[PDB]
Amino acid sequence: VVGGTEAQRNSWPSQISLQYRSGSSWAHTCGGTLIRQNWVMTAAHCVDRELTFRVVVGEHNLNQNDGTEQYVGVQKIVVHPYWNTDDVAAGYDIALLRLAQSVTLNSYVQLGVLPRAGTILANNSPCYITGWGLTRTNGQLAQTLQQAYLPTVDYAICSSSSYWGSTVKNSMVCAGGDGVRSGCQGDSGGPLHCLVNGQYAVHGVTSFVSRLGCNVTRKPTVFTRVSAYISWINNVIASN
Ligand code: NA
Repeated sequence: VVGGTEAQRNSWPSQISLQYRSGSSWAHTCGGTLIRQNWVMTAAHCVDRELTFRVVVGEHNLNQNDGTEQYVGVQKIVVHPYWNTDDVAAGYDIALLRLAQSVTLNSYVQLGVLPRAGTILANNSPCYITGWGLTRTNGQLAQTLQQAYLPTVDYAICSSSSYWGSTVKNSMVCAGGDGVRSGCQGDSGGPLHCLVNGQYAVHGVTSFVSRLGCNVTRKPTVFTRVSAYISWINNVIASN
């Protein structure tokens, strides 16, 4: 997250860190949202590589013991069957991860609330992106979980020629684009939390930023629209 602030430890208890095994270590690669005690929602592109993945729930500082983490292996990966890694602009950038164990819920570990199917936010709706991604274009991962205020940019604006044009689809949510605050590499797969009738819900799964940079004016961060995928999500969990 570029232009973020450090999240309070218990603000976003559904955020997870998706990590891969790297030598004798683990490396953060993406975010995710805990949606059942044994299921995480992330971006399909995050699991393109044939790596050993683990999820960390209750994570705050990637580099320090928080005293709240639970570490769990990924047992099964179900990518949207329409995802094409050579075509992120087509959409379908969503995957579900079945965890090897069910995690224990507490003020640091909670299920993310998903929107009702078909919900579309009004332009300029209040949302926060969260994650440990780069804090500058071509920078480094954050140590502590970051949040940035990124209001939505509706489809009609976001798909206009000076924004993303044809690249954005109605199956996506755009947010931000102010040239200061944005998602960045390593935030992919995590949540966009939007405040609706008093409750935050996870409306987005972070998908992409511009090839030119993370915080680029009129290139808002682009997210998979969760409310387009409720039936898919429910079908995968029920059949797995
Ligand atoms: Na930690």
